[PDB]
Order: sequence, then C-alpha cells, then structure tokens
Amino acid sequence: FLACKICLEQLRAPKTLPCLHTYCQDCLAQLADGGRVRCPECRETVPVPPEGVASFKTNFF
Amino acid sequence: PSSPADWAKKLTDAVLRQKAGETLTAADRDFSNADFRNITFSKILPPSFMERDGDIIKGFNFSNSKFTYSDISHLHFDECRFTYSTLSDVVCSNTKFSNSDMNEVFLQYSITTQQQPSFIDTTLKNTLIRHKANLSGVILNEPDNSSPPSVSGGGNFIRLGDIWLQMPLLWTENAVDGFLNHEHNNGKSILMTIDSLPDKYSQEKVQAMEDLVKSLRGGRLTEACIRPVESSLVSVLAHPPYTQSALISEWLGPVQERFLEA
Ligand SMILES: [Zn+2]
Ligand SMILES: [Zn+2]
Repeated sequence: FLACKICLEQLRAPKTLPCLHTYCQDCLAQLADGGRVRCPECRETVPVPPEGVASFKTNFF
Repeated sequence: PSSPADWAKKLTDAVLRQKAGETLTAADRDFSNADFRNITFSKILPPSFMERDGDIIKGFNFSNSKFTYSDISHLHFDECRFTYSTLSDVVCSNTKFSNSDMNEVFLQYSITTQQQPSFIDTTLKNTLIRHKANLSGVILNEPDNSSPPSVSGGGNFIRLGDIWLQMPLLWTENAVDGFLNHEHNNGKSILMTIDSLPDKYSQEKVQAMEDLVKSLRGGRLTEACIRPVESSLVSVLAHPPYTQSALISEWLGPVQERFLEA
C-alpha cells in the first residue's frame, strides 16, 4: 500500500508533509538540501528548523 | 460481471470446474479485462489450490485485468496470460507462476508480501517488478527501445534483461537496507534478485549489476551507510560472474577490504 517513495521500503519513523505524503524520517533529512524539501510525487514544500519534526502519521501495527 | 465480487464468483465457479472436472472450453477460460481488486483468493477457494503440491490454475487468460490490493499468495498459475494487467500492491507471498506470460505488467507489489514471488519458464518483458523476487527460471528476450511504466515516486530505472527495475530516489538507510541487506531480510534483496537468474543469462546479470552499481556510484555514499551491508554486498559480488566485471570489481575493492578487517 504505502512505503517511503524515496527508499521504496516500509516506512520507519514516518513523517507526513503538509501537502501530504508520508516518508521515513531520515529520507526527509537526507533529501533536504538548501533546507527546503519537495514531495517527490508532486511538488515543493517548507522546511522545519531541525528535521525529525512534522506529524508522525498513524503507526501500524 | 461489473464488480470484483462477480468476477470472483465467475472464477470461483470456473476454477472449481477445473477441480477437475476436465476439460474446459477456451471461451469460458478467458478472463480478459477482469477485475479482482481487494479480493482475498483463499477465502473463496480451496486450500488444495493454495498450498504445497496441490491444485493448479491452468490455461487461463487474465489479460488487461486488475489485481490491486488483492491477496494472491501461495497460489500456482500455469499456462496463464497476465499481459497488460496491473498487479500493483497485490499480496503474492510465495506465489508461483509457471509457463506464463507477464509482459507489460505492473508488479511493484505491496511490502506486506512475505515470501518472494517465484517465476519459472515465465516472461517478464517490459514488466516492472519489485526488486525482491525469485527469477530462477525466467525467460529473457532482447530489450526493445521501450520505456519504463510511468510511476510516481522512486528513482530511475535499470534493465534486468528486458525486466524493469526501479532504483530508489536516494540511497538512504532503509533504501540500502531493503535493496542490499538480504542477511537481515532473510535472502531478499536486489542483489539476490539479479543473481537469482539462471547461469544462462550471465551477461544480463552483470550489466544489471553494473547498472545497479552505476547508480550506487552516483549517490554520495559513506562507509557508515554501507557498514551494515558490507557482508551482504560481498556475499554476492565477490564471486563470479561479478568478479570478471572491472566496474564492479574496482568499486567492490575498498568495501571488501574493510569487511575483511573483522
Ligand atoms: Zn524511506
Ligand atoms: Zn506531495
């Protein structure tokens, strides 16, 4: 069903963006360059001061 | 049949007549443009068809069908056509595909799938499969100038023979883990999947592996990232036919050294 679309494996410590797609936490952190981050599926988004922030989607299971 | 329930019952009746029950007419065997979304097959069908050396689903045509979020694990298909179908997000844990056609298919199944799918005497031409599969027995043919199926997310594509394989967007911890670490993930990896092929397609394996490494060079990689998969990389790459590959060799060299310091 769903997996981080950077790593393409089941999510670890999922973090959902404000557009809203969910990915692994480091996958966000490593992907972030110049601070900013973009959803790979559509387009750009805001960066948060440290990473490891933004809503942790419902965890299963 | 306008909905999966109807298609399920139609098969469930048709499969039962293949108890058998021999033999079945061609026209009744065709399931062109079927629809099996969200269907769990075991609930509708016997454990014979769904375990060990039991029952076989033979001679069917599931062309242009739609297995999506369906569960198809532990079944065995023989002499079947799955051409043009979408098996995206299916659950096919230890599903067997014999003497079948699965060309131009979407096979990036859901992670929920436990045991690698197994394909024997089966074609995966221009079929995008998930990097965790058992391709020992697969038939390969010359790659056309086709294009990878349009997908959302993920990275670039490489060719395994005429099969499509999608790299991750960035080589991160879980990316590296799921793709390379078959030790933690008990025999499952893109390494095992490329090497899974029969020795006949030696050259195809190497180009696939070479292309796989070519994507691994590009990513700004660090020891720390590869540390948990040093053993995994070596277990497959440090042996033929990947030792006769200069590209793989010169890349594997330093990684092989640190591993041996233990
Ligand atoms: Zn991820
Ligand atoms: Zn998005």
